[PDB]
Amino acid sequence: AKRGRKKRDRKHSKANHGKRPNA
Amino acid sequence: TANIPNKLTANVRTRTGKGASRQARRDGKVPAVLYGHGTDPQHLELNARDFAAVLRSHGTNAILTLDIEGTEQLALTKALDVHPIRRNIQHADLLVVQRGEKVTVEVTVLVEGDATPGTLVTQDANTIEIEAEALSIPEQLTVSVEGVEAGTQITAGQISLPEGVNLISDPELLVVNVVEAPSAEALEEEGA
Amino acid sequence: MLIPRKVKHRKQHHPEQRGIASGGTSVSFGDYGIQALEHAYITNRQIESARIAINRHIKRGGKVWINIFPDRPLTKKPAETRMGSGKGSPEWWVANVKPGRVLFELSYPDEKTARDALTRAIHKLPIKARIVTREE
Amino acid sequence: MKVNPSVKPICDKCRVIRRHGRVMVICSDPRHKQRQG
Amino acid sequence: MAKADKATAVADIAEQFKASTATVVTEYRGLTVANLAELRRALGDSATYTVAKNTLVKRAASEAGIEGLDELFAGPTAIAFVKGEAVDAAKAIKKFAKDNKALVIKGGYMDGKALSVADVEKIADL
Amino acid sequence: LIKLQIQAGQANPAPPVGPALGQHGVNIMEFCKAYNAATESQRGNVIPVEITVYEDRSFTFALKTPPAAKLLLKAAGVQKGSGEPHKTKVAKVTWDQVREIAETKKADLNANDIDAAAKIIAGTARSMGITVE
Amino acid sequence: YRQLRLERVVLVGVWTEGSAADAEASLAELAALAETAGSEVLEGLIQRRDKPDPSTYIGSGKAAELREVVLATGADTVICDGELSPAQLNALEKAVKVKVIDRTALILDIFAQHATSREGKAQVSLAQMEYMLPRLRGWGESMSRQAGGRAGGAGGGVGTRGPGETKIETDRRRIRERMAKLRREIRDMKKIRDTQRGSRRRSEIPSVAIVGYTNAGKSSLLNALTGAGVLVENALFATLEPTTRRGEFEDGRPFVLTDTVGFVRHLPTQLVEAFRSTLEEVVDADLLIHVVDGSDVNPLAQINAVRTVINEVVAEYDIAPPPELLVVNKIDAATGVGLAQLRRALPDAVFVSARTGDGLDKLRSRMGELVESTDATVDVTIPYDRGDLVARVHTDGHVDATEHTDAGTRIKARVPAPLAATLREY
RNA sequence: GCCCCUAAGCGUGUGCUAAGUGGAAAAGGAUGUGCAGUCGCGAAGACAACCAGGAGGUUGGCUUAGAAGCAGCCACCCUU
Ligand SMILES: Nc1nc2c(ncn2[C@@H]2O[C@H](COP(=O)(O)OP(=O)(O)CP(=O)(O)O)[C@@H](O)[C@H]2O)c(=O)[nH]1
Repeated sequence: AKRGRKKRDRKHSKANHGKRPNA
Repeated sequence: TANIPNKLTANVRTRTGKGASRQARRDGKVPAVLYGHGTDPQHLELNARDFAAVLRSHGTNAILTLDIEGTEQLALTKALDVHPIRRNIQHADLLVVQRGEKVTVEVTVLVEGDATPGTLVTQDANTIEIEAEALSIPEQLTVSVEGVEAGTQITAGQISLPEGVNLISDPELLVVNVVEAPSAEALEEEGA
Repeated sequence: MLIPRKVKHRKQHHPEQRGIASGGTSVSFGDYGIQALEHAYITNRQIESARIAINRHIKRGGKVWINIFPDRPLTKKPAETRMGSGKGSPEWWVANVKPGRVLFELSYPDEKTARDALTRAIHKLPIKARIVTREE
Repeated sequence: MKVNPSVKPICDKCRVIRRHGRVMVICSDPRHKQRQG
Repeated sequence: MAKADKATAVADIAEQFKASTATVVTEYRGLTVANLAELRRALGDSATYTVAKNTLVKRAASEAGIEGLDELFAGPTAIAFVKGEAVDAAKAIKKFAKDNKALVIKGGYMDGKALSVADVEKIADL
Repeated sequence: LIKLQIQAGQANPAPPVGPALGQHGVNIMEFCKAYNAATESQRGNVIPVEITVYEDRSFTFALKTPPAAKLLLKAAGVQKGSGEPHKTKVAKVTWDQVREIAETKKADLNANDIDAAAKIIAGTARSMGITVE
Repeated sequence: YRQLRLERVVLVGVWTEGSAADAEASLAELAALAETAGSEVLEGLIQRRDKPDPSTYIGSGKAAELREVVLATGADTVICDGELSPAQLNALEKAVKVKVIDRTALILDIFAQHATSREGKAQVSLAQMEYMLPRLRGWGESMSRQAGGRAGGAGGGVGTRGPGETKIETDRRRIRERMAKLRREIRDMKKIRDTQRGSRRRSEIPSVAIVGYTNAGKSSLLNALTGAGVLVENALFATLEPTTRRGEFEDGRPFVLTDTVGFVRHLPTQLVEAFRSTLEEVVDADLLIHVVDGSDVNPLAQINAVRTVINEVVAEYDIAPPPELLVVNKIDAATGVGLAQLRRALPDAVFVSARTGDGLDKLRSRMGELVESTDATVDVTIPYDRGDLVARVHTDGHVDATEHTDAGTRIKARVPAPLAATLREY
C-alpha cells in the first residue's frame, strides 16, 4: 500500500498547509 | 516542634489571566494568591526552583516569610495545584498567619518497623488532620508496627502527637491495619 | 475476566477519548502505580493478563489493586455481512482510560521486584505507561 | 549469532557494544552472541 | 577518602609517637595469613603488623612536632611497637628477616631521632 | 592438599581416609599407624588432616579442633546439625575452653587480617545455627 | 474457535447394542463431558433402535417427544451420543428446533479451550476444520438463496462473467487449500519434537510411559511417583501435551517417566489424528502403565478400549509390543467395593491411591523389574592411583559401587559401555 | 521561494547533525552526541594500571561415591 501512503502524505508540504483534496 | 520560617521573595503580579499566567510559568515563576484573615488578595509571583526547594525539604506545610515589595509577611502553604502528568507546580495558596494561632493542617504519616514476617502491612490513609500553632506544625508522624500480630487495627487514636498538637479527625478511622499474608491461591482468587 | 452483572443500555456509542484524566491521577491504595500516558480502549483480557503477569512475579506476598473496571461495551457486526440492518451484538468489554489515570496499584516489600513486576504488567497493555509511587 | 530486533545482556559476563553501526552483545560464552541489524 | 574518621584515627596512632620512645619499622610484602598468623601471634608479644598502607605517617604526625625526617612515606613503612618490650618484639621480628623472608631492615623510631642503620643494629644488640 | 570436615572416628573404613592413605605414592598404612596410634588414642575429637608431605614422606598435625561454632562436636554433645542458616538450636556450650576456641588456627584466606576468634564469634556460626550459650 | 452460551442441555442416544447398564454408561460420559465443557444437563432420553434413521437419528415421534421437552426445560441445546452425518443433524434441528450438535463436536470443542501450546492449537483447527469441510452446503447460507445466478451462457464469446466455475467448487477449494497449508505446517513440527528429544535418544536411557484413559490418574501417578506438580484437575482431558521427568530406582538410569493425553472410547478420529505426540511415545518405550480406576462401575471396559488404540499403534509401526504394566488406582480411596473382583483376576491391582493412601511402594520396586534388560556388570582390581578410576565407577548412573578393599579397591560393580567402559583394568 | 536546471542569497551572527537523518512508519531494543541540574568519592592525586594477596576449622553442613574452596541452596553481627 505504497501508493495511498505517498498520495496522502503529500499534505505535509509547506505549500499545502497540512491539507490536500482527497487526502 | 519549633521550626523557622523559610525566607523567600515574591513580587506582586501586574497582569492576571490565562495567557499572562502561562507566560509567567514559561519564565520559571509560579503564580500565587495570599488570602486569609488579613484580607490581602495579593496576586503574587513566586519562583519555581526556590519554591520546590522549600517544599521537597521542609514538608508541604512550610511557613514562608516572603518579601512582597519590601514587607516580610508570614504565610502558610495552604493548597497546591500540581499537574497530573508533568508533575510541576501550577499555583499556590498562601494563607496569611500570625504567631500564637492554632491552625488546622493535614500531615502525612509513615511507618517504622517491619512486621512479624508472616503478615503483610497495608496503609489505609496517610493523612491526619491536626490542630497546631502556626510555628509548631510537625511533619511525618511515625507509626510503629514492630513485631505486631495480624488482626491489628492502628486507628487514628494510637498516634502520638507532639507538643500543643490537637486532633481533628475522629479516633475511629484506620491508619495501618495488618492482615495475614496471603498465598498464591489467594492471589489467583482475588481479581478475576 | 471481569464483566458487569447488568447494564442499562446494551448498545452504546463509542466513548470519546479526549482530554486528560480529572480523577484517579494519584496512587491511593497501594505503594506503586501504573500511570497511563496515552488513550486506549483497555479491554477485559488485557486487565486479566496484566494481573496474571503481576501475580506470576510476586509469588506469595502483597496485594494488587485493579483500579479500573471494563463496563463500557463495544459491539461487533457479524462475519462477512454487508453494511446495514442493525448495530451488532455486544462483543468486547472495555474500560476507557485517559492520560494520568492510574491503572494498577501494587504493595510489595521488595522494591526491586515491585518495579520488575510492574514492567511485566506494562508490557501487555496497548499504550505507554510509567511506574509512579504514592509519595511525591 | 542470534540476530533479532531486541538484543540485551543475558548473564553477568557479557557487554554491549556499538560497532560498524550495529549494536551487538559479546560474551565469553559464545551462545550469547547477539546483534540487531 | 574522608579525612574525618581517617585523620582522627591515624593522628592518634602517630600521637603514640609522642608518648613512647621506641617503635620498629618493617616492610609488608603480602603472604598467606596462615604463615603470618604465627608471626603476629607468637613473636609479636605486644606489637602489631599494621599496614599504614601508604597513609599518614608524616601529615598526621604534626601533633608530635618532632617529625624531622622525609622518608616516612618513602616506600612501605610499618609501625610495630617496642615501647613496653624494647628488645623483645624488635629482635623477635628481626628473626623473621631470616624466617619469614618477606621483609628487610629499614630502621625507625628510636629515641625520637634519626639513627643510622648500623648503630640501630648495634643498639638492637645492646 | 585436601582438608576435610568429614567424621573423625575412622580406622580406614571408607572412601574418605582409605584412599587418602592410598594416594600420592606413599606407604599403604604408615600414616594410619601414626593416626590410630596418636589421634584416636585421644578419642578422636574432630581432627582434619592437610597433606603436607615433604620429600621424606612425612606430615605431622596438631591437636586439630573445630572452631567455636561446633566446639561441642569436640567437647560436649551430639554429632549433628541443621542445613539452613539462622535455624533452630541443637545444643549449648559453656565458657571453660573459650580461650581455647582460638587455640587451633587464627588464619585468613587473603592477606588481610588476624584475630579469627573475634571473627569466629559470629563468622562461621550463623551459616547453620549451631549455638554457644 | 466458536464460543457462545448454553448450560441447558438435553442428551439423546440410540442404544443400537450393548447391555442396559452399558448403554447408560455412554450417556453418562456424555454428562461428564458436557459438564467438563460447563453446561447444566437437564433430562436425557435413550431409545432402542437396531440402527439409526437416515433422516433423524432416533425416530420421527421421538423427535416429536424431544420437541416438547425442549419447550419445557427451554434447553438451548441437544447433544447426541454418537457420530451423526450432516443430514441427520440438520433434520433433527427443524424438529426439536434447537442445537443438535453431536458428541464428536463436544470433544473437539473441549480440546479447543483446554489446550494451551501453539502446536496443540494448530492440530485443533485441523480437526475442527476437517469436521467442517463436510458441512458446507448444509451450512448453506452462503449458498442459501445463492440463486442470484442464471448467468447467460451464450458463450463462445463475451460473458465477462468471471466465475468460470460454480460457487461450490470455488468455495470448497478455499477450505481444502487452507487445510493443506496447515497439513505441511503440522508435519514440520515433527522436527521440533525430534530435536527436543535428541539428548534422550542418545545416551540410551530407559523410558517408562503411562497410557490409560482419561480421569484414571496418570498425572497423579507422575506428580507423586517422582516429583513435580502438573495440572491434576478433576475434569476431562486435562493434559493436552506430553510431559517427561527424571526419576530412578537402584538403577538410576532415568526411568524417564512420560505422561500423556487420555484415550477416551470412540475417538473422534479427527483431533486425535494430530495427537500423535502421545503415540510417538507409546512406540518408543520400554514399558507402559495402563492406569485404570477402581471407582469405576466396570473397570475392565476401559482396559480393552484403551488397549485397542495401543493395538493399532503396534500394528502400523510393526513393533514387538513393549512390556506393559497395568496399575489400578483410585483404590484405597477406592470408592469401590467391587474391588475384590478385579483382584480376583487383575494383574498388579496395586491400591495406588496417588492421593492419600500411597500404595506406590510395591509398584516402584516392581517397576524397574519389567523395564528392558540392563547391560552393565563388572568386578575389577583398581590401583590406589585412582583419582580417576572413579571415572564414573562410583559417579555414574547405576554404577553399583558395591565392593571394596584395602588394595586400591576390589570394586565389584556395574558399568555402561561408554562410561567406565572397557577402561576398567582387572 | 533565491547552488545549476529556474527569476532572486554557493546571505550575516550563534549552536546542532554523521544518519544522505534531511528526502515515509510501530511496540520495543540501545556504552551515539550536545546541553542542565543532582548524588557519594571529589587535581588528597581519588579512578585505571604493573602488580605480593590462592585451598580460615574452606572435602563443613542440607550430609557421608567424594559430596574433592566449588550439583544446588535457604547467611555474609565477622578482622593487626
Ligand atoms: N478419591 C480418589 N481420587 C483419586 C485417587 N487417585 C487419583 N484420584 C483422582 O484422579 C485425579 C487425578 O488424575 P488426573 O490428573 O485427572 O488424570 P489425567 O488423565 O491426567 C486427567 P486428563 O484427562 O486431563 O489427562 C484427581 O482428580 C483425583 O480425584 C485416590 O486415591 N482417591
